[PDB]
Amino acid sequence: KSLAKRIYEAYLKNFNMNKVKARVILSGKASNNPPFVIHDMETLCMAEKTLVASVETVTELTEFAKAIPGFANLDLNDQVTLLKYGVYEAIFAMLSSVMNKDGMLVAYGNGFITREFLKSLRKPFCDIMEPKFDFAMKFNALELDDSDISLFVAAIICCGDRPGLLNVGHIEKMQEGIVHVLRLHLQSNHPDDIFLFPKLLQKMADLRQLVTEHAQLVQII
Amino acid sequence: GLEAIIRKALMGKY
Repeated sequence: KSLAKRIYEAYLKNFNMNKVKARVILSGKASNNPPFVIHDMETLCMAEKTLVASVETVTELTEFAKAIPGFANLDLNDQVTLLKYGVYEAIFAMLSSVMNKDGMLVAYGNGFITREFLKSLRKPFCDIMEPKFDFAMKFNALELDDSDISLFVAAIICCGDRPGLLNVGHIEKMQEGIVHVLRLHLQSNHPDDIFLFPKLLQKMADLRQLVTEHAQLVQII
Repeated sequence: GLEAIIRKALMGKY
């Protein structure tokens, strides 16, 4: 017990952007200063110019991981191993929180690049983000809140089948606790979707495949 | 290659 709370606290504490704040910005409600819309080459050039005048995303997941109960007690090389293979899956998982059917938030919510502008670029740049919009559209259909996402990301990182782990015994017992807590939290937070946990298991495998497809498309640069 | 980035963030509080 008290594991879902401490994992949810580490998530709210270590992640600057969450689904609550993202949906508030995307709503265009409690602010008369909406994010800057990147929807063409000119607006993209405007945004790119101010950026020159992600390590933060990976650092946020690292601090969140070592704040998961038991993760700091692991061997240092296992903590590196668990983070090295699971960071991209967690990034793409939480990336759904800032995405809608028409675009995504960028730069801590200060910008919004439209989905159509991304798929209008020439090959192979228009193929980088569209697979993530496809995952996010079906992942957001599950209607997970930040309490669910915190436990979902924790199960992505703490898995004892990562290549090269040493203390595989403790990592599998730690995953057993996270998964058991995720299963019980899912039916308590989303009771009318009783197969939500099997659905999430398939999404974790989709993320592994989406990350593998991301590395291939990245190397063609 | 990001093992460098994550190992630095692991040793951030010190």
